[PDB]
Amino acid sequence: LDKYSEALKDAQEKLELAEKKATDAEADVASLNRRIQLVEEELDRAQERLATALQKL
Amino acid sequence: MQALLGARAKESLDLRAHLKQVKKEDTEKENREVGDWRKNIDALSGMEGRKKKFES
Repeated sequence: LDKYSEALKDAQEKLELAEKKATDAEADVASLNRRIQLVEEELDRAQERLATALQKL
Repeated sequence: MQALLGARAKESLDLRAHLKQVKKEDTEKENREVGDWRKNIDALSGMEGRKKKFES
């Protein structure tokens, strides 16, 4: 029991840490997707503004 | 004959380009000093575990 309880506190702690890693990694998948979309949007806008600048050119 | 028309055109272009140069001088003098910031996002990436604060 102590071995299963301990193996569990460790599987569970490793899990909280892996889940945290996933949570934080996911927080970053999301922060990266926000930056990617902000930058892709600025890029598409740079390209819209470029197409416009080129049209205005 | 054409001295008066020449002088009139000269004064017109002189005043116009004068205003123009009053603009472009300090335009070019300060044209890089007007930059901006990067605005990067942390994305919660630089943490390898749970935060030390109460929020986590």
